[PDB]
Amino acid sequence: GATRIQAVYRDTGVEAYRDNPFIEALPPLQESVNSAASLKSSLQLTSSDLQKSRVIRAHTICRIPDDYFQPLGTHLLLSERISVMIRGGYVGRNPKTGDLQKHLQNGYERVQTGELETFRFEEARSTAQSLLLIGCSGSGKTTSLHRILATYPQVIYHRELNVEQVVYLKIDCSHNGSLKEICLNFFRALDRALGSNYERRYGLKRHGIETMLALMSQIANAHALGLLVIDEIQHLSRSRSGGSQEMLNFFVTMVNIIGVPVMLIGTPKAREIFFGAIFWDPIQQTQRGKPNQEWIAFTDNLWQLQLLQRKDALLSDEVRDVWYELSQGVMDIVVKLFVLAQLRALALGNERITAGLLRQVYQDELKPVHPMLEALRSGIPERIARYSDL
Amino acid sequence: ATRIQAVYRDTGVEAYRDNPFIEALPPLQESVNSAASLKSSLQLTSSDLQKSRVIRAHTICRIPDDYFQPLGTHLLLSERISVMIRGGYVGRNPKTGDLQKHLQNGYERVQTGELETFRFEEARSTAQSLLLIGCSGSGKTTSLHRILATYPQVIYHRELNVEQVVYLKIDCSHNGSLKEICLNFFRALDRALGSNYERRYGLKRHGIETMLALMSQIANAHALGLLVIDEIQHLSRSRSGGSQEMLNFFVTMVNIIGVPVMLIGTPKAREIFEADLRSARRGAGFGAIFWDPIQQTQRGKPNQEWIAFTDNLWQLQLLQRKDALLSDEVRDVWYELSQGVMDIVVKLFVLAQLRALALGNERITAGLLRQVYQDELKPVHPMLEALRSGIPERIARYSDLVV
Amino acid sequence: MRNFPVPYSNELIYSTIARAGVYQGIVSPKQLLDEVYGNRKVVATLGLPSHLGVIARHLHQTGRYAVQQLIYEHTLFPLYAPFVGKERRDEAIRLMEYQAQGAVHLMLGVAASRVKSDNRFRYCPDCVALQLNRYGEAFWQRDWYLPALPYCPKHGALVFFDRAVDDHRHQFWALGHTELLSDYPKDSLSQLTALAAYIAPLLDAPRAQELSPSLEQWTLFYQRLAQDLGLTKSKHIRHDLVAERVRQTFSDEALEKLDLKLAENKDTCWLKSIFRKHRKAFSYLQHSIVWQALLPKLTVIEALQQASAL
Ligand SMILES: Nc1ncnc2c1ncn2[C@@H]1O[C@H](COP(=O)(O)OP(=O)(O)OP(=O)(O)O)[C@@H](O)[C@H]1O
Ligand SMILES: Nc1ncnc2c1ncn2[C@@H]1O[C@H](COP(=O)(O)OP(=O)(O)O)[C@@H](O)[C@H]1O
Ligand SMILES: [Mg+2]
Ligand SMILES: [Mg+2]
Ligand SMILES: [Zn+2]
Repeated sequence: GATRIQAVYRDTGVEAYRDNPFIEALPPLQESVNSAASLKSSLQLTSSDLQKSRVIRAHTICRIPDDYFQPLGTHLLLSERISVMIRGGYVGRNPKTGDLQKHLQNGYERVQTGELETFRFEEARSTAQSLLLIGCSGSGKTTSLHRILATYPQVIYHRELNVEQVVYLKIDCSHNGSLKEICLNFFRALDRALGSNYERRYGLKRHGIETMLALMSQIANAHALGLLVIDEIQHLSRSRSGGSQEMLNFFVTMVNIIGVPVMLIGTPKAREIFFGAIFWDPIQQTQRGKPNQEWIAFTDNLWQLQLLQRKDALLSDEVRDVWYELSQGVMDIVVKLFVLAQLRALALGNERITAGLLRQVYQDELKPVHPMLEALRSGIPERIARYSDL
Repeated sequence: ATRIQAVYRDTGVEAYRDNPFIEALPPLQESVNSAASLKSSLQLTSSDLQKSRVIRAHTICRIPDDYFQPLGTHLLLSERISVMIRGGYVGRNPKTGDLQKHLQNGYERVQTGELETFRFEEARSTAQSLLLIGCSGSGKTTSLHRILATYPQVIYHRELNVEQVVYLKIDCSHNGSLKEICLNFFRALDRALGSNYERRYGLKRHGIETMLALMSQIANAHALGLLVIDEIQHLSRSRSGGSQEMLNFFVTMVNIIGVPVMLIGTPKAREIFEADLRSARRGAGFGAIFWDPIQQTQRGKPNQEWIAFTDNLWQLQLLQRKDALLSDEVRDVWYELSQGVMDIVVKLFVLAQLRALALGNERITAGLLRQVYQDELKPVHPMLEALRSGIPERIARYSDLVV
Repeated sequence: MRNFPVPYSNELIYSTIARAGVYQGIVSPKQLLDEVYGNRKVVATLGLPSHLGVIARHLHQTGRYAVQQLIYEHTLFPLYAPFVGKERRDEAIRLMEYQAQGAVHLMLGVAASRVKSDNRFRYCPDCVALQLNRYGEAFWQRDWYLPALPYCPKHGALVFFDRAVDDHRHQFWALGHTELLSDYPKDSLSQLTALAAYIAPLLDAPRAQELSPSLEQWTLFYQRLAQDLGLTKSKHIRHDLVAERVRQTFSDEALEKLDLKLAENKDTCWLKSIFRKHRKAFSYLQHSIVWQALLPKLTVIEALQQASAL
């Protein structure tokens, strides 16, 4: 399922990161030059593939939404914070000087006695931290976490021990606030990244909820799991009786006592249930009375991917203004609108993008998302309160 | 249900390269010529006039099931389906070469400082989703069954061992239930292949989430291409769960399976998906297609779709005293009593022909059309009259015509 | 099993399997046997285990662990190998790989004595503190589980406690420090501790693998040695000087504790049978007493060298 990378140990420059096999085998901490060049991607746009037929030129232009990424200012901060909380979560879990063997020995009692606060050692602390990500839908919470966590090898294998360190794991919450289906998504996502059978032996034996909350966090320490990511934490709002608080108590006992870092993602509708929090917003055209440099760069880098024969290199201010007007800042809407306009231009035969064409494409093919964009356009808090997720 | 042995082709798109799944599919016909393979007509409607009265009447009632006329809106839908089937395969490339050695070399080079940065394996993002919404009687199922019929369903690959199921069509449940739309998947994968799955994966111990994570393994074990769910309007106001236990179920299902999802529904089902930005973003993932009845005239000139749809249907007549050319008054009466809906055009023509054949007056006239409409087509009167008025909320009293 | 712990330094493989059970929360012994082995009809044995070969396959990715290394360094094999012979040793090594517990015990002498001598768990007060200080865990160790001596080689005495291996025949039990010790005075005999410290280096010695003198070699070696001591009449034993020397070296209470009480009046005795032609391989402990009583200027490895030479 996942490729096992044999570990080679570098020389870290931090006193605390002294002799851990876990954090001296991770890729080196990048710098500001590599915080904005290890994420960039764009379509090739070969000049040989512009004179081809309409069908080829219309199938090769739909790959823009998947293969285009431009790191903004917020991604730098997110990458730095994830790096810190994934490198600092192992110092209290040293496997050399008998510190991880003191975290696995305690966790056997919690499986036996069923209580998640029965320490056997008092000298084994926890050093993990927590993060909370909240932003409007379409802001980029997942596709900018699958390119910032994609520079780490996931399953690593250390042969000095027999440990198979899983650097990061990603699961998502149940469609309701279920109790035994959050501790089963963990197993279903852990045994398809290792090729093992953990779901078929943890859960099929008719266990209670407490035993399945203890076995999950014990097997998350048998493999030195570095970061646990839970997507769509807003699914706990419609929980069962007491599920909206028992799981949020577990998610603060896991980072504080057991020591596994945890990161949570949700739409601003998930602020009601409540952890350092990061808030994301759609790009604003005006920052200090002048057009935003990030927005200008985003637009002028997207405009250089065009398969239309009668393309215009120069981007008009009116075209940019109407693009922002019809998009209202959400990057998903921006990219999708550009792609749809390009496809409709190829279909008609007129191969130059116009403001009128943009408006027609919007009005004809963005019907469901109309009221949310209009609410954000109006900017009245009373209209914003219903939908638009801002 | 018949296995077609794979025959590999080469396509001009660079992003597909050497992909067995993309290259085994039929070649990329242009969308203009993709509406010249849908057309059909009743075979051998000639020299049958002097046959009988009963055979000549049973051979007319096959007009609705053997006549298809492509319109202007059947190009865009066909192109979207063609892009959506093949664009969901580029991530799933099975013929991977040597990845272990390359990744390990990159890791060592970045660890010794020679290579400054390196990118490891990545995870595929959310699957493309489309929502087609049109008033009942416009052909939202006939169009799909005549567009997906050009693609072989089950293709067998020799070098691999995967029976690539190119598409799958299931339907929603009348309860509004969510364990009865995760089980139609197995019951419809059993009628395309030969093996059984409802016996194994269709138990009652497994919850909805577990039934949603076992329809993800058998969704990439066979490289399934599309998943079509029909009549999505049935999920509103179900006794199983609330309105937020399924608006999340679609989000989770789209986020897991990874195969493109197509949803066909009625304008009553728009209100289900226009509830929040998440569901409207995912439902309109690759555009939202909205279908309308044919209008007789556009701007100030007569439409060229209604004329092409009428003047060709008129050439399937089996009355002895057939009229050579169609008259403007007959066309106007047909439009006024039809309103553009497909099933109240072909059926109003077949029924009128049967009436004219039974009465013995072998001619189609406006009065006969009005008589048959007022006599036999009573249940369609109110919504057609509402369309004649055109008032949206008056139409909204009924729950399946465009509002 | 996707993650099998590497054995610590000088450990029994039984403790390794028990810790493997601990590290993943496998409380049920049947589940542990199913996961580690695959069959529910295995016996948890301390000293001369079986089914190694599926244990050495879990550690196969670790290059340094092979079947011979576990057989020699993490099981109590070096205490039987030099004495049994050559063909029996090779057969036993071949049978430790496969799934036969009975044959492995039959091939070896006291393994075929069909009694589990002091099957209760042992531990040493001071050793557990050192292991907690250095490794952070507490494991069973080959030093504690000597075949007949209930004594740690370096410290005084082994503090016993209840429970045993045969109470549950399909369960592996791992020591927890919460039962660290119980403070009650116990004193150990000096010569018995000396015997433990003399026999301990045989465990950690590479030369014990290939030095297994044959039966006629043993009897001829003892015959010439007894002749050199000068206590040997013509094809006869004095039966008095040897008893006097062993009684001076080891007291009566010791010989009671190790279950080799002398019967000089009885013609058949553990000490008497050594002088005569050897019929079957004698236990390591009898040879240890003979060596320490006769000549203390040579170690166990030096004695093995002298026996193997001629
Ligand atoms: N910074 C960005 N640059 C370019 N494209 C982006 C960026 N952020 C997001 N996108 C685009 O947005 C698309 C959809 O957004 P994404 O999947 O990240 O949303 P999300 O945060 O998971 O939403 P939801 O609220 O539904 O969970 C991606 O496929 C990607 O192409
Ligand atoms: N483009 C078309 N040309 C000719 N007949 C059509 C067309 N579209 C639909 N029909 C007719 O409409 C009838 C009903 O279509 P149907 O498959 O029931 O669509 P829906 O399920 O949306 O009502 C069919 O019998 C078909 O003959
Ligand atoms: Mg997401
Ligand atoms: Mg239908
Ligand atoms: Zn000791």
